[PDB]
Amino acid sequence: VSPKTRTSNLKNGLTIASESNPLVQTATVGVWIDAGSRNENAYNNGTAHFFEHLAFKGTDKRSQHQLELDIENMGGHLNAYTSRESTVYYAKSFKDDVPKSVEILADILQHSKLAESAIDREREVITRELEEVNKQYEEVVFDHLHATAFMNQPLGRTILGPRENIQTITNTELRKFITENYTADRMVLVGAGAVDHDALVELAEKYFSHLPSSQSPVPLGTPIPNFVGSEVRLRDDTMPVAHIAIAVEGVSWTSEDYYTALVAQAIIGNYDRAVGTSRHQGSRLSNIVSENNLANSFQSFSTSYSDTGLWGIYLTSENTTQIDDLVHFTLKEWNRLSTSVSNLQVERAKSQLKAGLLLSLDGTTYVAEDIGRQLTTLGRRVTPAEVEAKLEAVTEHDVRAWAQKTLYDKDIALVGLGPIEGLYDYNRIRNDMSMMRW
Amino acid sequence: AFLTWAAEPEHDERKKLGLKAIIVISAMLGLSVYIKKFKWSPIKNRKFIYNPP
Repeated sequence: VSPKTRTSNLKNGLTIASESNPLVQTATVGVWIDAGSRNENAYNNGTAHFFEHLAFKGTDKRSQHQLELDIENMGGHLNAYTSRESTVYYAKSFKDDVPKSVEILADILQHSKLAESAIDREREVITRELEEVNKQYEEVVFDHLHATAFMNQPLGRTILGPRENIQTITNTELRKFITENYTADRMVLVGAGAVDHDALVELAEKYFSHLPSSQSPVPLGTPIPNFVGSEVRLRDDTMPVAHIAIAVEGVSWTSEDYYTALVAQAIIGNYDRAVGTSRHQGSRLSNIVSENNLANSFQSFSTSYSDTGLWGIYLTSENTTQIDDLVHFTLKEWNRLSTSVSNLQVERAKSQLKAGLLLSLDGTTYVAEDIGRQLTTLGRRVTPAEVEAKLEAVTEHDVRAWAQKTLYDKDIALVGLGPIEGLYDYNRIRNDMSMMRW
Repeated sequence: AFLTWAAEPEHDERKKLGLKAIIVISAMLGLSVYIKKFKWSPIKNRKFIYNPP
């Protein structure tokens, strides 16, 4: 039984949430923001990502060089990432270096220079990032998957944004973005590891007290996405490995089917030929794939957003003449979530998840990420007891009912990259989303 | 008229069955056009973006 997550508020509406661990000597503190690329329009798409670069380019007090020195002197590091709905800025340090790190974070968020000289310098760095993500095949596949599934909608935009916007982002629009979105009621200061809650709340009162509140304070994790069945093919015969993602519209964070979708995802599970245990996994798809050498790997996912999600699978394969078999058998395993799953598969997957959801949290950064994600998507940290109860309530009837409305005979979003000549047209893939025998 | 009947005594039945056939086959022709167009629309609607390597 893990220590309780303590939670306090400030007057502006900033949440402070902490989980102490007197067994470790380091602490991760940071700011989880309920804002990301989704909050941009088509004209300033890329702003959120751009700001993340400029946040470390110098403040009203410390210059870029001074900033570097300050963090180096603390001894730990700083890290940041921007997604579609969430921005994070955190600092891993020693126990007694926590007040320094909170001070640095408050400074880069509230009092960043955004000087025209630095904007112009980063404009080239970010331009180069456009031509180097091309190598990260999984990211390419998932960015195209969002682009097609949420065609011409805010969730369909990339985080980097288009080349055109990168050349036209001004300090004005940067300042406007962070003034509108980085408000206290959308921010959570999170501490995990060697932190005292009462100390963290004092530091928050010292550094984050002059944060603007938004005009209309909605609860944390408050959002209409219209999924498009569609495909993107990025054929490249020179690549040896095909990368394929297939997804349907999934579930949001607060869906009533949230846990049912996770259990269904665990029944299919993951596979990797490089891991020794993977040939012995219980998953039917895993057995088909390993026995027939159909793939190098597959990973089931159930990605959630505030008002929608994507549920599906990501496959990698060198077997270019049996891509048809791989996709065929994958979708036939999905069909069985509607037609055949019983207490056998469901209880097994629940057993695996009950542990998995706790296992994931194995260091201070993981714990801080968990607190921050849950507070910014649900508005609370869900205790392991509540999670154990919600998982226990998932029955085989629930999985079958969920699959029959979410998977069975539904439109998919499909992305293929690489030697995908063997991937059949949309209709033949989508026809595998039902069984004529049932 | 009588000799025409003698040459083709199925005449009346044949034409009534023909009417039934015409109606069914026309309906099936219309539906086969809808179904073909439905299945073909992903091919017909396909778009490309080429970036020369």
